[PDB]
Amino acid sequence: RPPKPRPR
Amino acid sequence: RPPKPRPR
Amino acid sequence: GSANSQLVVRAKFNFQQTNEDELSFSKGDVIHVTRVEEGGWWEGTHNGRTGWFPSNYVREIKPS
Amino acid sequence: NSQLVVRAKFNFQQTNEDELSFSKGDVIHVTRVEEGGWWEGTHNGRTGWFPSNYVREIKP
Amino acid sequence: GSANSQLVVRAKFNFQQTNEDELSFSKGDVIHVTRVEEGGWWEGTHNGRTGWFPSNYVREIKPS
Amino acid sequence: NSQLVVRAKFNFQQTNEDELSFSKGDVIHVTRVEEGGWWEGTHNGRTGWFPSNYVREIKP
Repeated sequence: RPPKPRPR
Repeated sequence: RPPKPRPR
Repeated sequence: GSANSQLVVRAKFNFQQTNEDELSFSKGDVIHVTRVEEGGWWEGTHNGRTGWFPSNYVREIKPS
Repeated sequence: NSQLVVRAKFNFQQTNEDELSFSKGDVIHVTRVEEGGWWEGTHNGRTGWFPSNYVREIKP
Repeated sequence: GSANSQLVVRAKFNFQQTNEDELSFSKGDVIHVTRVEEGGWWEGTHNGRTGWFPSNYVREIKPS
Repeated sequence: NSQLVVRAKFNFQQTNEDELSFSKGDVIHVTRVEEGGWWEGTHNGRTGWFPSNYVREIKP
């Protein structure tokens, strides 16, 4: 389960 | 973001 | 090491670009950082191109 | 685009993630001139913000 | 205005003294300049004391 | 400390940030006597450097 990127 | 003072 | 050297980071997870200005890379890939910014996205170069990527998908290879 | 190059007058230590730390005498390629006391530039392939009063323009 | 008058400057940012001989002031504060020097630091008076301050933290209130 | 006071013989216009501009006849309180052609003094609460050959000592 890869980390979730923040919105740009 | 205040300006950076020069060293004295 | 040498002072103020460009950061080197290694991809910890695969990443597919969600936008044209984003990088795509695979776990293990090495990226040379061009812009460090808060907000979860950094800019770097890899395989001949420059793009944005999730800073939480990489780990810096630290000197020294 | 930018043909502006400056030289670091003093050491500058970053205090924020987007700042460009450098040593006195470093050669910085300015990417944007902005009012406020901070300019954006590139040194060692890294682009970030630095104090505009910390550098001197290097004429060709 | 009157010639060779003492400079009046207004603080544009808050400043906390980093040394004993430095002034501390808040944005909006008015300082009467005693020493103008190159190098980024000027001397002035404020609230009863005399001290050094970053010249780039102030803007002169110009005559006339 | 310093009890030395001089009077400006001529107008003096600053050419550097740390110089003390004044008008002929101004009364200047000398803060330091130094060889080299320049002394430090105070006029209108401002302290700076001026040409020592531009002033005349005012005796009590």
